[PDB]
Amino acid sequence: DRVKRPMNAFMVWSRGQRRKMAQENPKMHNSEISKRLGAEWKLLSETEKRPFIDEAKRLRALHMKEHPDYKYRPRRK
Amino acid sequence: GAMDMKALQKELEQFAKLLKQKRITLGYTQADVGLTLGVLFGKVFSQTTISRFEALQLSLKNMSKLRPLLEKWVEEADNNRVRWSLETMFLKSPKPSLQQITHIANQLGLEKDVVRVWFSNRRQKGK
DNA sequence: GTCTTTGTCATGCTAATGATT
DNA sequence: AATCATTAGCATGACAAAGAC
Repeated sequence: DRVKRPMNAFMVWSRGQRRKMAQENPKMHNSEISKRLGAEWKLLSETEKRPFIDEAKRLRALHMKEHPDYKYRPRRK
Repeated sequence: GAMDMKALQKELEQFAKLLKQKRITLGYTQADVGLTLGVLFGKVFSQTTISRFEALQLSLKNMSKLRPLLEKWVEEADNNRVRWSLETMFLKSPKPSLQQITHIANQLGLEKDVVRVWFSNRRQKGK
């Protein structure tokens, strides 16, 4: 029921890559997958990132259509 | 007056909502908008002031000043330690001598301007 | 609920600038 | 050329995925 934030480029990409890295290394903690995905994403070229950048753009636009009155309201400590 | 106020307020609540919808359907971050104002007028704005414009948390005077630049954006898109030292001088001399100011600037590797401004900001902090 | 990452947006504090002297 | 109010950004932190713990 609560509206989540839309998924930025890295996080879109990181979904499919997380699944493959879990398959390749089935003991690896999600914490460690994350460090490795960070390192891999920093290395990707601008051309390699573009499909993921456009998917995040597309999901932000849809987020607005789905949730016209949405405001990001983070909880302060 | 009050009539000019209500009208200007409704105008901006309305433009800010257009600005947000347009930057989203065009795939721009707040950051991108600030940076791209910089490219098209040579005048960068930070992600922060774009967050505050869209949430109506800037002053109505501030919104009015920035709204033209942003309307042009919409158009084109469619086609410590140093502080410690300064505190201790403030305590001894709240309004400092011009000579004292220069001394502490070269002493801490700052220019005068920063130093004199620091003291003014600190004076205003008494409430 | 916590490890973990990048990117995006929100906010608290204060440096910097504008307005008016 | 010098105060006081106001504008503005830097640093920071939340939160989106995943699921083992």
